[PDB]
Amino acid sequence: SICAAIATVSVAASTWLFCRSRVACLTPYRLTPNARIPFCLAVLCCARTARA
Amino acid sequence: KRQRMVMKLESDKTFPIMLEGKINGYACVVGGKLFRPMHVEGKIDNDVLAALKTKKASKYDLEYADVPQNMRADTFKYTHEKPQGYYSWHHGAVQYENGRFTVPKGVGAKGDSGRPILDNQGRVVAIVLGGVNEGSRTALSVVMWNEKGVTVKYTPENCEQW
Amino acid sequence: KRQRMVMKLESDKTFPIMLEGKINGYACVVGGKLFRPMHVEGKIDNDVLAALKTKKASKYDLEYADVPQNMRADTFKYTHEKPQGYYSWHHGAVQYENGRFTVPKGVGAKGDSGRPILDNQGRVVAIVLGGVNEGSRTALSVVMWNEKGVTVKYTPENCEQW
Amino acid sequence: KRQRMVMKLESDKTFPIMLEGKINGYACVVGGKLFRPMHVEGKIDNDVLAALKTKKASKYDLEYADVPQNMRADTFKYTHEKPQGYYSWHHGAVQYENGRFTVPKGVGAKGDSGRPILDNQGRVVAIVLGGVNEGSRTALSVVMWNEKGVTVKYTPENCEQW
Amino acid sequence: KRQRMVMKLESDKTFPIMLEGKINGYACVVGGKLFRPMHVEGKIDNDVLAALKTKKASKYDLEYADVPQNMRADTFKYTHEKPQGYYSWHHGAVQYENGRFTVPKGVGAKGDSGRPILDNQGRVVAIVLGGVNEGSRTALSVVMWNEKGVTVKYTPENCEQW
Repeated sequence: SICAAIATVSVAASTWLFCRSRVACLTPYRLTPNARIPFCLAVLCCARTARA
Repeated sequence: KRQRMVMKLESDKTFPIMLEGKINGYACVVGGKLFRPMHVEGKIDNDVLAALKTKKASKYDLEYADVPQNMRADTFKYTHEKPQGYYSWHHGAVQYENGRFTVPKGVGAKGDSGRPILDNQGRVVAIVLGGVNEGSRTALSVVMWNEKGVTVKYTPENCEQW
Repeated sequence: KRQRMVMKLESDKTFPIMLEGKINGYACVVGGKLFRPMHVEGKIDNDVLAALKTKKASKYDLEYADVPQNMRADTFKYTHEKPQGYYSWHHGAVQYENGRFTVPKGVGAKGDSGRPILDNQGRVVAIVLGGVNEGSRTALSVVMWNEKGVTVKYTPENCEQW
Repeated sequence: KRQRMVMKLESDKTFPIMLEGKINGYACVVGGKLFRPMHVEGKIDNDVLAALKTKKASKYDLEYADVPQNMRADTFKYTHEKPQGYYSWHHGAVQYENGRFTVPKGVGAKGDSGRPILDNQGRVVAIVLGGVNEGSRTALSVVMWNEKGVTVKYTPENCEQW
Repeated sequence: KRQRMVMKLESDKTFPIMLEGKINGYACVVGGKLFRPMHVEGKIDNDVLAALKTKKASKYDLEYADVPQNMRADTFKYTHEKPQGYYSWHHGAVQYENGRFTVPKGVGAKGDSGRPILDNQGRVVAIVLGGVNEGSRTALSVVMWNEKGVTVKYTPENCEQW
């Protein structure tokens, strides 16, 4: 149970870090008036990024 | 010039953010998608635009939403050419120097958030979000975008939400 | 200018696509070989040109065929120099900006597919295939070719076959 | 005189109580602290003043709150010298006799609660909270304060909340 | 004529349905009792009339309430004589033919619900609740009452709530 709790805490911390990284990545992925941001996704490749 | 700037801002669909009959800010459509300062509460003065669901961006205290293409027909034109000099906006001129925008004191106050900054060609170069008292002038906290598409927010130390 | 553009389009052998007595589109000869929009049905208004067998290209919804050299004598002149500005075509002017061609609303409709876009020198820079309502203007779906010979088709989202 | 009274009431920071776009009453700042009739619902027409937390006083159906000293700079001036005669307020004159304030019929109605009563020097002598039909005139229910600082509320029998 | 119709509608106590400062419809008093379209939300622009409790009638999407006799003094006069021809209402004339009311296109829109239809004598013959685009004209969905007292609602197929 101790090992399971430690693993759960690790998973939660990893999820929180991933969410914060996604927020930080979406920070340049805001409107940034062009209505077109292929290149930020192509460079950072944080997640669900450039099709090409 | 200021007359032409106001005429261009009015002809282009721009709508203040009304709350209980009070103008608490402004929002505009640039590049075919609506943007709104997150710190300003209320709804856009356009029922059709109000129907659009916005997404939040805490880092810059700004929101964005998709605008229908038919309404994307006539929006603000953005440019990345931002040389030093003077630009025009709703409350007159703005001085650009050292990468920062500054206006004379007494220009700008709470409720002016959302007013864009236009060049001599009427193209948007920055969006005014706030400001801070700077003696004989005041320095505005603005966001500008380079030719590489990087969003950069310039915020003076202890800047007030104007 | 529009008068000269129409005179050049008429003097150069161009023929609408007739079907049951109705003009459903247009086809022209550029670079000495005939092209035809695949979505438009019917036969070219030229018995000699109709004798030419066409090949299909589903990806761009366009067809092409070989034209006899003696008839290659006088065809459209293509150029790759496509700077921003305004160009001319059958139904007036066209604005080129951000790599896209746009014309004022009410210009262009079903049956205009195939009309080329001419520069100040009368050289073809693009071919109009369709369009989509864009408020005060409309954006045309066109194909253009760079100096490297790459075929690029610009198609607005949910563009209608015009 | 009424013109000067309205000018003094407007120059001094006074704000109606807005609820759903309807004026349901009025509130003012006298002696450097805000007062509001408890029976009137809504918020003061001033975001800065609305930030102040009020305390309740059921006995008089009135509320009060502390105003910042910088905003205490310019408030109503109260006086205890209340001789018999006539005074002025927003809707004209008021007759003071036998310790009671009376105005001609047809003057005052639901939504006028909070209007102060001014003397010839522009000093507040009473606050109007309600009234009751009195034939050719109407008698207002008001609160007044003596030189000893005693709060006295004069309420006609079966007075209506106006 | 339209001037006299507007004067009669204004002199008779009629009040729009205000919600957040926006006119979303209209309500009137006919035969000494108030009626209101159920689909329109908000409160009547009359505090005294707003005090009246309404009853719902889902079948016709209409509400009704009792009006005090003293206020029943001056209400709309209804008549059952509805011959074919033309009548008058707030936005001009209305054509009555085949038992249906029709008006020219561009007349009437969302927010006009509740406007009565008057005859040459100023008597109410129908109440406008909605409409539907009918090409060069538009057909209004109305309710009318025969000399036997039967409530009949005429609703075009796929009629829109106007």
